[PDB]
Amino acid sequence: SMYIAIDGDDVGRKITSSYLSNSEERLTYISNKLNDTTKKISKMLLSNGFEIIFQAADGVTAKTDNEVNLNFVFDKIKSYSFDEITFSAGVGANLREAYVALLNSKSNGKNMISIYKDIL
Amino acid sequence: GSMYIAIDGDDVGRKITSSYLSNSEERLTYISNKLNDTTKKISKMLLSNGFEIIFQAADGVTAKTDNVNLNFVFDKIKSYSFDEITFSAGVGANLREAYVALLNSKSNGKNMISIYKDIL
Amino acid sequence: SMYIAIDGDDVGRKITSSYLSNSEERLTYISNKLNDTTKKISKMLLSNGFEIIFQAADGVTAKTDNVNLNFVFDKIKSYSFDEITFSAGVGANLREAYVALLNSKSNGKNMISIYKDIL
Amino acid sequence: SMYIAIDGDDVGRKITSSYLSNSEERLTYISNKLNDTTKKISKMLLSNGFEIIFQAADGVTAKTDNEVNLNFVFDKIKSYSFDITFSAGVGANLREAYVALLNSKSNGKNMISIYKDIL
Ligand SMILES: Nc1ncnc2c1ncn2[C@@H]1O[C@H](COP(=O)(O)CP(=O)(O)OP(=O)(O)O)[C@@H](O)[C@H]1O
Ligand SMILES: [Mg+2]
Ligand SMILES: [Mg+2]
Ligand SMILES: [Mg+2]
Ligand SMILES: [Mg+2]
Ligand SMILES: [Mg+2]
Ligand SMILES: [Mg+2]
Ligand SMILES: [Mg+2]
Ligand SMILES: [Mg+2]
Repeated sequence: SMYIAIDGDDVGRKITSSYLSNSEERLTYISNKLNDTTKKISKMLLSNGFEIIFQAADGVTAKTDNEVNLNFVFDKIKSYSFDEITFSAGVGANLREAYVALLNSKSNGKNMISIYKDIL
Repeated sequence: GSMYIAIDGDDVGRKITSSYLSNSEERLTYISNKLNDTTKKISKMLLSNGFEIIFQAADGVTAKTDNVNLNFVFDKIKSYSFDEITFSAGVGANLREAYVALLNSKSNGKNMISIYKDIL
Repeated sequence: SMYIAIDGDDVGRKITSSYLSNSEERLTYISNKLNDTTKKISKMLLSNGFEIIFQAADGVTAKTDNVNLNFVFDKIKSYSFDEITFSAGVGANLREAYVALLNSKSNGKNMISIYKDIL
Repeated sequence: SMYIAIDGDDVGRKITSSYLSNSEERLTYISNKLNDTTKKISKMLLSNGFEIIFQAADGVTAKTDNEVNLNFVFDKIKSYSFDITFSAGVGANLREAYVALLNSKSNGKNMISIYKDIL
């Protein structure tokens, strides 16, 4: 079993910027683009034998017992970024390891994938 | 004029992180689904009271109206609370004021609604 | 061999409240009291055979090769002031203690967690 | 009367990286180098007639009733960056300086914002 956790990089900053500048359009644009992006990632993971566990905000968590090419999967994730919003990912044997792996990515540059085993 | 309101869930990530660290896919997918259902009921209620939805993603909902009883709208929002998840609200004459009012509600306890003109 | 990661609960919220309300006195007190509390936490840990690895902000991270974890955290609970409490995480290395801290943060507040107990 | 709120940019990311990699050295270096940076920011604000209101964690908040050259003040803050930058907000009260700091934090950081210029 493989668990992967994906989350947008520094998304709250762009949302806070829209509020402070009183820009309904950019705030609405961001919200729509995020929802559309999380849909693409979720349907991409489904096409590669993943089971969607979580799909809300700017993150998507899925699992799978089939063989997967993380290089191809995360390559697709990076291809879904818009403006300067990237996505980080963490892989592990369970939910905890995937979450801890995601923390490692978002704390070492973001826009990257971290495999829990490679953190030890 | 146009009044704005920013609604956001209280300590939403803490329940989510707890699900990851405990390897509870049940509690995780539940929070994800119930969050999407709750924000849809919040916007639906807002549309029914003369509001225009500006943002409806993650655990928050932002809207504006040119027409409103805040105790009514906030009680409706607080009636949609599920499990240990409450909602805070911020109101102002623009997005910036509504945002700072939301920050006010989340810093002085939670499950409350603040009006920007009342913080000055 | 044993790492402990202590951190204050919801400190940024009480600081933000002082800003939005223009409460200089409360903000200064939070700064003073926070620095004194972390100092108290370190000396208490130094008295119990701990080596301080980290003492700044709203937390203290230390390790020990020798302890009364229950008594240690009980004084940590007592060091709370105003609306600010403290959580802690214990593990065999820095990663485990940190993950244990996040476990305490995500499961309430003013609680201590042991990494081997969350597995 | 002027208020200025200063806070380090993306400090927890380097602290989290230290925990997850079991690097007591990096965690110690970060904690020490930051405390030396805030005190350096504080001494610089003192020399310019500021009254320190808050000095804890990665933040430094002060006020002053004298005219100030913010460009020089902030350029000095940028000179204190190591490896880690600092953004700041200015205003006539704590609330305005805080909102100004939020503006700098969500518009690229490593910058200074004045409340009256954001409106
Ligand atoms: N000079 C400095 N030295 C050591 N740590 C510093 C520091 N400056 C900032 N830190 C960081 O300051 C932050 C303190 O607040 P945080 O713990 O992050 C959120 P909080 O509101 O205080 O409570 P929470 O952790 O329960 O959410 C820490 O993340 C710490 O990494
Ligand atoms: Mg994100
Ligand atoms: Mg997210
Ligand atoms: Mg929320
Ligand atoms: Mg939110
Ligand atoms: Mg804290
Ligand atoms: Mg802390
Ligand atoms: Mg900071
Ligand atoms: Mg800070």
